[PDB]
Amino acid sequence: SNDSSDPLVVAANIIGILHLILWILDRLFFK
Amino acid sequence: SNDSSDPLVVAANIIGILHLILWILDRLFFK
Amino acid sequence: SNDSSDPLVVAANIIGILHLILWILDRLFFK
Amino acid sequence: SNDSSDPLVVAANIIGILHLILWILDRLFFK
Ligand SMILES: Brc1ccc(C[NH2+][C@]23C[C@H]4C[C@H](C[C@H](C4)C2)C3)s1
Repeated sequence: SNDSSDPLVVAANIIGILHLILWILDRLFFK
Repeated sequence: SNDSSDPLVVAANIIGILHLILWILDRLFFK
Repeated sequence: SNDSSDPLVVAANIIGILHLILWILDRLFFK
Repeated sequence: SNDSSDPLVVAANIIGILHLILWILDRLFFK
């Protein structure tokens, strides 16, 4: 209902960090 | 025509998830 | 000078795709 | 206090490039 800020923008940011957590661990575990 | 929200922002978010789907599968298939 | 849209948002989107091009090729060349 | 632009958007952009720096080096060091 709030057009001030769509959840897509916020979700995109959250996903970015989330991926880093998984990607970061993958690097540590495997090269 | 609508300057309220550019497609670039929306597309960027979609791409993020899209990449995760491919990247996620790659990890499962190969380390 | 234009506060309508910052270049950071546009650049971020461009970078996303750009990375995919390099990342995509890397997968094809190496698993 | 400034609703003109949230730090999440700016941070997201910074993270994108930051990840590339680490990801780019990883590729150079290891395939
Ligand atoms: Br327009 C816009 C607003 C916020 C955006 C963040 N998008 C990305 C897309 C992919 C590259 C980087 C980091 C992750 C994944 C999020 C930027 S793009």
